[PDB]
Amino acid sequence: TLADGDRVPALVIGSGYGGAVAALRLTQAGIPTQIVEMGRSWDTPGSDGKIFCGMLNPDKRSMWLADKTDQPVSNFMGFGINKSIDRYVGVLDSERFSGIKVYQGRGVGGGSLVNGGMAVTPKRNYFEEILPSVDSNEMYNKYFPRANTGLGVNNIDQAWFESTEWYKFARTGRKTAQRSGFTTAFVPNVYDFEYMKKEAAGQVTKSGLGGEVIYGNNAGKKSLDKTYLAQAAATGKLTITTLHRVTKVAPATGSGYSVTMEQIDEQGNVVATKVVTADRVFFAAGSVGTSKLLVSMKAQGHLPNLSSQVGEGWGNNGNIMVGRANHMWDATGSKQATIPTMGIDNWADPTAPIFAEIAPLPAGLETYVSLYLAITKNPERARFQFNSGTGKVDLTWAQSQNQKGIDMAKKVFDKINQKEGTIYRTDLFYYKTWGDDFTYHPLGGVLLNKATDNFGRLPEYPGLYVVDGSLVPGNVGVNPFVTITALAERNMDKIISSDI
Ligand SMILES: Cc1cc2nc3c(=O)[nH]c(=O)nc-3n(C[C@H](O)[C@H](O)[C@H](O)COP(=O)(O)OP(=O)(O)OC[C@H]3O[C@@H](n4cnc5c(N)ncnc54)[C@H](O)[C@@H]3O)c2cc1C
Repeated sequence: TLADGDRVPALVIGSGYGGAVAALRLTQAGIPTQIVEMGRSWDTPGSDGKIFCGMLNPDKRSMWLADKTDQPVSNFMGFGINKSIDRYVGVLDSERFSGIKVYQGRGVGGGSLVNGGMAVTPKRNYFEEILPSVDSNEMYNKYFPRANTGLGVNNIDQAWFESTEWYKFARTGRKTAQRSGFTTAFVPNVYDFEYMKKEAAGQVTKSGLGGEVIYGNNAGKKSLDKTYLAQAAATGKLTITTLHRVTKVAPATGSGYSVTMEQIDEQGNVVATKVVTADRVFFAAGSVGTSKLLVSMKAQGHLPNLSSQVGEGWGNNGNIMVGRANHMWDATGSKQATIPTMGIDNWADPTAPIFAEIAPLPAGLETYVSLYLAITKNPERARFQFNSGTGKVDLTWAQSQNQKGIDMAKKVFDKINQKEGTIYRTDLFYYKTWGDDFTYHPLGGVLLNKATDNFGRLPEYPGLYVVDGSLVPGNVGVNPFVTITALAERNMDKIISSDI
């Protein structure tokens, strides 16, 4: 664990997708690497003997330093309860800005701990439009495959999918989508589907078939600590320091960068502060975490020479959640896997460009609800800005900016409602139909080739690199983590061969 006064060759801030890629490639190149993570390592059993808590009866392990459990669905037939808990270094951070809540994973593995495991490669044509500076041949011939393979991506057995009661909700969602002319697609995942069959057979401990996902999975889900980070640790050159929040990065005297961090206990109390010197720093604190850091450092005069583009172009991957009421003959089932495997792909339609996951609502009883999380091609963006008064970084995103996304989603769902003669639910979230006040997919803030060079370097400060979701221009049209991993793979390849 890092100590005040230490000097290290390479320091990776954060341990999500970008961080895990940076750590693996650096250590394989033989460079001793330190990861600093603000959350805890999730490899120690809790009170009940399990590492993570489930969603039906969550405890303090659920939330990052909060007083109530939380998720988008709110108090709906027993699901999504807001129970009082003690402040603890739990796994899911519902980080509130003025116009949006940004859900983020905290701990060794970052968002991989809490996400739905959906591993989607973006459409080449859209990729080529939004990231024109990137050689797409390299991406599709090499980096995307490298990412999918490293992540442990696999596909569900389609025959098993058709027969199992656990995916009845997905079959119902497929049926009504197709009746209205919409294309559906299976979605690859890092959840071990062979393990899932055994869960269904009652031969192994249930996780995905046991009400677990958003506060972690005790089995089945291949989070980064089981893949990239395990491989990085196998080199013998990785050190992970947990419960340390990086608060400041500034040029050190002579060379390198002073990195200030707050050590916290498991209740979130700062117990000590340390400053270490690093020759190279890799920002992988996430779209929000890295943007807040760099926007603060620039505003407070620590890295005053950073680009004017730092803080610009944040987006929410057009996230909109909605639920529809099925008629009684279209039940969705009392047994629902927590891992989505199917989506509605309408991205090609210029008038309603959305890719919607058919999401489970694993309440354990028949609700007749079809739930969807839509990625819409919402052009709206926002920026982070340092608030002098408060000393905090604000996000200028306004909830009204989700209106364009709702209009796009509505074009698809209104058509299905018209065909099926159904209405939307208005009770899943305060009498609101559209879940438009949160995102699971923060993207941007430090755009590739705008705030950084074409490989994620901050050119004004040699030795500083950005390798995470802050690089992505606000929207990729699909679940983001594969893109973040593949971009990180591309960047590390170049940086290691060119700079190191
Ligand atoms: C509920 C939910 C469901 C999702 N489902 C999917 C899905 O199925 N598929 C998909 O593609 N995407 C999904 N996502 C999004 C995906 O998880 C993120 O896009 C991804 O994890 C971002 O990768 P990253 O490396 O940019 O950062 P993160 O994975 O967010 O990692 C950032 C890490 O840095 C740490 N950190 C932050 N600030 C500091 C600091 N100052 N000091 C030190 N450490 C710090 C954080 O604790 C965290 O561990 C989902 C997200 C959520 C919240």
